[PDB]
Amino acid sequence: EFDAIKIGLASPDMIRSWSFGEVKKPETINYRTFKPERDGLFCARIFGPVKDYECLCGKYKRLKHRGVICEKCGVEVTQTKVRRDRMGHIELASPVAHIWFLKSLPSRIGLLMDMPLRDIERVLYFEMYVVTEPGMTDLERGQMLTEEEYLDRLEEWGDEFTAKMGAEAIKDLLASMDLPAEAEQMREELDTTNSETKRKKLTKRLKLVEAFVASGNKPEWMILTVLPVLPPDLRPLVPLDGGRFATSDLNDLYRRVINRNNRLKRLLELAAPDIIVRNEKRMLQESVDALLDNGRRGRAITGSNKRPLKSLADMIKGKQGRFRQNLLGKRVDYSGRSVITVGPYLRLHQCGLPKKMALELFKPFIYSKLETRGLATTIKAAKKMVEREEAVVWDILDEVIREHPVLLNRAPTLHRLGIQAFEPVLIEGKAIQLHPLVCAAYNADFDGDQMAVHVPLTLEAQLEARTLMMSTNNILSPASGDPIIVPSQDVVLGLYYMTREKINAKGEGMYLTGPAEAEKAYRTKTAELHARVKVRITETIKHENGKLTTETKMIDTTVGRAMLWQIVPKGLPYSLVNQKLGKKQISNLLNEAYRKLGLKDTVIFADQIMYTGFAYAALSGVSVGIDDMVVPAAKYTEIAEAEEEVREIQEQFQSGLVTAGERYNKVIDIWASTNDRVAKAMMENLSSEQVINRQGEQEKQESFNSIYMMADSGARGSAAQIRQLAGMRGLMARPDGSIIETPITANFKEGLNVLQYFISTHGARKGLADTALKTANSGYLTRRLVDVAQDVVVTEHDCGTLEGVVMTPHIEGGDVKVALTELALGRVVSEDILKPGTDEVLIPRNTLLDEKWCKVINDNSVDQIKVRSVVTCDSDFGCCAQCYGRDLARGHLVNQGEAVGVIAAQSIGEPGTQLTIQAKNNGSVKLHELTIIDEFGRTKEKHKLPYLSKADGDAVAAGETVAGGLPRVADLFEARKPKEPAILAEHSGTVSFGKETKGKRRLIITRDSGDTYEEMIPKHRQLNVFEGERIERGDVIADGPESPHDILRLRGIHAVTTYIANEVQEVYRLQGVKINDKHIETIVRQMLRKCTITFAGDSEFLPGETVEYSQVKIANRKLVEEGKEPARFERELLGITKASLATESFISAASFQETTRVLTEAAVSGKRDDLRGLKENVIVGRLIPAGTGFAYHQDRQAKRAQ
Amino acid sequence: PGVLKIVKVYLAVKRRIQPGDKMAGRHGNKGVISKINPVEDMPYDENGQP
Amino acid sequence: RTTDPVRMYMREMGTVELLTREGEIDIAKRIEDGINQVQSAIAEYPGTIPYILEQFDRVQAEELRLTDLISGFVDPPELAREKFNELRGKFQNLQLAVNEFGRDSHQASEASDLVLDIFREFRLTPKQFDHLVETLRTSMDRVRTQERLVMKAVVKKSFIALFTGNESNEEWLDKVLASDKPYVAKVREQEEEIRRSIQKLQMIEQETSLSVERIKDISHRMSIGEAKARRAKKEMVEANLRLVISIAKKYTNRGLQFLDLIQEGNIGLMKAVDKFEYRRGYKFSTYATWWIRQAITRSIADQARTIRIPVHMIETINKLNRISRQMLQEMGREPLPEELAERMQMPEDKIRKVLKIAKEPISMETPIGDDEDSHLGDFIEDTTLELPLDSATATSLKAATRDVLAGLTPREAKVLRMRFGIDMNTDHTLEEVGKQFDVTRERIRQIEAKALRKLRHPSRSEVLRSFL
Ligand SMILES: [Mg+2]
Ligand SMILES: [Zn+2]
Ligand SMILES: [Zn+2]
Repeated sequence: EFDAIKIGLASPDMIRSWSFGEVKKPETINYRTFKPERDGLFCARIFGPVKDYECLCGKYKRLKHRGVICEKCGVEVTQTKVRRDRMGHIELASPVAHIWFLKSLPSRIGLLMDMPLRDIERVLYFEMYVVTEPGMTDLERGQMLTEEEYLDRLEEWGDEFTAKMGAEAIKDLLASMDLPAEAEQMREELDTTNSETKRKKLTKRLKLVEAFVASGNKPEWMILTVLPVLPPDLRPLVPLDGGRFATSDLNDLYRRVINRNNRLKRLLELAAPDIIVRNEKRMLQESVDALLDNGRRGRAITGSNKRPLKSLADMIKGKQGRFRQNLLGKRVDYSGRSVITVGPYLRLHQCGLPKKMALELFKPFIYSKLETRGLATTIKAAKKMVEREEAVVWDILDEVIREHPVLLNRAPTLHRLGIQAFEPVLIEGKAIQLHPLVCAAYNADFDGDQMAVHVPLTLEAQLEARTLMMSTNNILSPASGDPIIVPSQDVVLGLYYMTREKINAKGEGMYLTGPAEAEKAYRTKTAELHARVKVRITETIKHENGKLTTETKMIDTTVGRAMLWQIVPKGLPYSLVNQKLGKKQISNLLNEAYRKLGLKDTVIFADQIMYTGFAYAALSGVSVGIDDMVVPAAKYTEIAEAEEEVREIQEQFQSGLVTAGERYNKVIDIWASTNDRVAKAMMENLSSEQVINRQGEQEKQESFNSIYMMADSGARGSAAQIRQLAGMRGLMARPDGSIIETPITANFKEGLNVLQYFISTHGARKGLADTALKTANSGYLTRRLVDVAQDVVVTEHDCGTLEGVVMTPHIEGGDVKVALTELALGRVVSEDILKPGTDEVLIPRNTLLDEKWCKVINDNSVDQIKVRSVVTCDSDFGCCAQCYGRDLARGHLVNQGEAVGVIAAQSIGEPGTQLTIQAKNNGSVKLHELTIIDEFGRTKEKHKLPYLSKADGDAVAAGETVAGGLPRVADLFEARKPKEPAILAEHSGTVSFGKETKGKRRLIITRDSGDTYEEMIPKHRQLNVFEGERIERGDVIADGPESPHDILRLRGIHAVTTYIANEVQEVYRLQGVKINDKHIETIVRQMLRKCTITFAGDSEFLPGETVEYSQVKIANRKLVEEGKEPARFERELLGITKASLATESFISAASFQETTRVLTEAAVSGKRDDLRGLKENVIVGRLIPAGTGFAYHQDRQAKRAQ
Repeated sequence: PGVLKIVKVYLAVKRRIQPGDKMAGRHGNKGVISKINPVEDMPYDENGQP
Repeated sequence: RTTDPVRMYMREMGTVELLTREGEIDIAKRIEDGINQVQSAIAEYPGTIPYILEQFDRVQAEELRLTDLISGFVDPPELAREKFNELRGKFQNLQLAVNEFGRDSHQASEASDLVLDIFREFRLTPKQFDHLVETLRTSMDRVRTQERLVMKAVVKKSFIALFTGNESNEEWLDKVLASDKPYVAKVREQEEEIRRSIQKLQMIEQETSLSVERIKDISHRMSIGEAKARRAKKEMVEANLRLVISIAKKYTNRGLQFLDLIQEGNIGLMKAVDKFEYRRGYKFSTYATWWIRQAITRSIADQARTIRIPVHMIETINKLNRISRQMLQEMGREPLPEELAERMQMPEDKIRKVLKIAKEPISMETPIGDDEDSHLGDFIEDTTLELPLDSATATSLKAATRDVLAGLTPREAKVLRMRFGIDMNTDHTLEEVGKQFDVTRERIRQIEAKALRKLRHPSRSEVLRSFL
């Protein structure tokens, strides 16, 4: 129907064209008949009939008289809905300036005729005069003339000059302007001037003027003469209950405007004194400003409820505005909500739906089937049977539900696994039964959480739910690729208890033919579940090439592992089960099952793991008791010794040997070592036991305590919680952050006294308050990230570029933090990977790194590899498949046309709630910086080189010495300059000293061309350079934190990309969160969209402005093919907030935030939004250019190419 | 004003405990009932008390 | 320095000082003699006295209201007849001495002055006064248009030389014909426009044939009088703006803002200045107070409610509230609609009707709960909407009716469809169905009867039964 949305200024002719009539009087409805009166705010002639196909006077009161206007009443007989589309207008007695065009800084009326806003507003509130037509006088345009000064001017000239006052004066000043010649005045003035402030103001005003000339808008339209009036149902006046009425504040604002305009017309008729007319015009301006944007021009007008009125702007903007409350998030039909319980009998693709919800949601489908099988003759009969809850309705429901997926959602939806499609199984009760294995994806636990239920209707929606949104297809985390269906809690406890080893158990040493024999033995109460036996295991290995090699050997194991081998699918080793299985071991089982078997085997295996774990956790009888917390006998002795030593240091403070701070920092260490020793003693006592073997000897065994098993299995619990259970609670922090000297020496088993409980509450309250504020901040950060990265879609398969990013293992000292295999898993190479010390092409170009090539790259020991990145992608819009690489949630290469930016934003923002020279390796050493390389090509250690046991190439053996996370992530993503930026060397050259002028220090750099560039340096800076030394570009001048801007300016794109990537990944990795670097790279690519032109070249760009980088690529490519000289640019780094408000489309920018200035700029410049993004297509209600809707848009583009 | 008659009806409903209802102790141990188990299926002691 | 219009209006009001009472009387006499000047000016026009005295002729026969026509008499039909007949007599002297004794004769001027002096002792209705002013205003207008047209045609010094006496004479055109300047060709081409110029105004200028020289100077006295009077009333209104503010003081928080009350008080003040008489010996303050309070109260009644209530019902509501207040004070409880009826001597049913008048509507933005995110506007349902079930039922009913009508004879189906308007753009009586076929009233009536008996049979009605 439509392809774009234009925005511009509304001329009075256009406003009159929109309107169906003129509103003249402020009356709304009659107080007796409750009927619209004539020419009022609800007039039936202007806006349309109140009742469908009727009229006010009742003369034409049926459909036969459509399109016929009554002579008695003037109302066109049509539907009532036309009242939500018909507009009106008010002919203002005097022109009124637009409030947005005047106080949306910068003012576009002040900056179009070169006059300050104080002067302009002095003219609008009718305080001074301004000359329009100087004529043949000494005055010029825009001169202030005070009232008395204007009397003198009238005395000595009189009729020669016109010096008007008010909005009319602004209107005819803008009338007298000639934009072409005035822009040429800019053009000739810019070259002559030298000051930077004047030049910047001049180019701002030139940009505005050129926008006016290009858009076709006239400055005359800047000031309103005809005021449009909104349709009445958009500002309804309706009877709530029993004669009480509900209205909208727009009615009050329009009533004020109409009343004051009528008063102005009456005053003009009566030839009133000038003061009264002037005051009336002032109130007309105030009322129109309050109608358009209340609370901006002055004090907000308040209603009878002592609350400010809501204007047009206040309801097109804000969180509670139209955009974010009704156009991006909508209440929907065919929806339900209920408490969630646990269904341990369900499968991954099944969810338990109550029959009441199924009956209410699937009602039209039930009607359809009842009519098609003829049980109900018509819809009324079908409704009667459905309401009566007849027997056959349930069979019809179980036939409609049979293969119809349903979408389950939980609030908040932090990532895309928060909405999933399931096949419904109909159940009694009122609670939704959820499969346990998906709870971790929902962050859902059954203490009262509720979930929402959505029924897709069209065939395309059902196919999308079954193919993309099924829980079976969603088993890998899109953030990292790790499985998300890993078992937890009861399953892990059961599998751990089943896979444990007990010494001298019943049936030890028996020989078993296989897993079935072991099951038979345990069911017959012959061999205990933890009895060591020898079992004949048949085992199939599925090699990387597809070889299926079967083998059969006798393995020493337990009965439990033999049974668990029954559910393990063929193709996996027995070494994956022949060990005690904690959370990590089961996660590895699922990971390897997915890697070597696929998805179907993995989902069946996950289900069977869940059932086996539940069954054996039930049969185990794990119970927590009061004798399970074994408090060590060494705790009391350690407390006594700590008290004695604290008293010793207490009688040593009076000796003056120590200070108060030293006493504090020594008592803290005394107690913080007593705590560690008590914890270690408790762990040693709790994790071991002494048993009697078959021979009769006393042998040490790992303990079977309930709390120890809970902690060691990884089900739920950790060492710190045990230490607070049976050891010492420890030192605590005061509400200011200080640590109380006397710790809590009692645990929860023996209880605390009053003071200890008070101190504990001091920290509990902080934890809760910080959780709440953390949730708020993480939500805001995720929203900003989505709004910056919403336009990144994989649009091509290959951009045909040669650039890439190098990657090496991450080293932060003498140990590896993360290997190259983890970094490069799933990234397409950029250049051929040569064998170390050889010209052999081990890995060719344009290959995707799976686990097979990861094993290859680990075995052949290569350190640095070049791979493609999203930041280096050359795609004009979005990215290409090869530069992104592997889709983490699918395991294969990224498909064409999926939103990778939204995935990146969700992956980065989801873990926000969780966010708070000795030599050891043999090898050689080298200088780069300092590196220590092992025997192979891997560089094991990396250390900085300050301004020396061994020289370069000297072999070194072991032991030979040479000698607020979330605020940080937000700070990095908004590119905030640090408090004390570290100065960098702008140009390569020799340092030379200048003159220490008053205030601060100066330096100079001498370039290779003889240029002397002056550098401003604060006095407190600890300079790290010496005169006579040639420093390189980007070298550190003063030590300190580095802003991303100067890294981008003086080092490059790759440098800033790496800087942001690892300085966000350090925050994530410190907390234990795994996020792939492609997401941060995508955000960085969106953060580097802008460039400033420096050389005009043969392009039309004027140097000194910001433009999008893709536009410059297109222009430069065209100019190169034409042969004319290209354009030269500088690439700029913008924060995730500025970049979003600087998008080409104004609808997305308006929907994000800062609506007033976005709309003002768009209207003044006359922009066109081509609807080429996710958010604009969501707002307008058409298919998004991503996923299933990608190809469709492509065809439209093809239809727009021809 | 405007109303001629008001009739007020009190309805008493006996709500039984069912899956989905929230049950709790006095130590922060909340929960949602997942199943109403038959008596013969639940654990019992030596004297036979389930 | 300030952004509040109220304080700015206060500043511009404070610049005008409060003049003394002697100054107030001086302004009053300034308006009085300005009115006398404009009154005597419009007298010097040969149609004013006829119109005044044909109005007198109409009112003497009591065809028009006597009180409305005459505002009063100044003392420097008991007495009005005397003055009207005296004006009759000096008009008889005048329109006889106007031409018989010559226009330029000093006796004619003296008789005109006598008539002026006699009429001066009259104060008349403002409506007819305005009529008299604009009657001469239109004449001035078209003669100005003629001279501006001849200016546009010719573009001078010679015209100004004969602008004293020959600006409206044939002699000017004759002498223009006598000119032989190099540009007499262009004014010759403009002579055709002149022939469309000086004929146009020459049917009105002879209506007041003396005033040809004198239209311009009578308009000169017109401008003098109007400017003088408007200056005087401007000064008085600007002086008493402070009284306007003091009066508007006690009407705040009544649904209308302060500045609107001030402006309505300004309207009242201008009305009071228009009809103020200092010869009462009475201060302005009281008369101004009455008029300003009237304007403020009327505007509050007319513009302080979303659903407008007329002034009289507003007074009824105010009296309702006041008497409820008195009865609550007297008897300690809130008055009931029974007891409140007898003290106001107005029926109980109308007391209730006034009580059930809708109050000020509640905004759709009001916070429903303690939270600021829930508003009244989200809890209001669209009741005019049609349910999708009803639309499906309507479509099914149309289909079933079509299927049933398919089981009848073509003529019978046609008569049923035409007399109940199905699948057509209108409904029809049996006359139209009779005319469309070759068939009469009773025939069509009984074909419809036969159709309804056919469809009342149970065999072809089970489907339609489910639609009820
Ligand atoms: Mg919960
Ligand atoms: Zn009508
Ligand atoms: Zn690419």
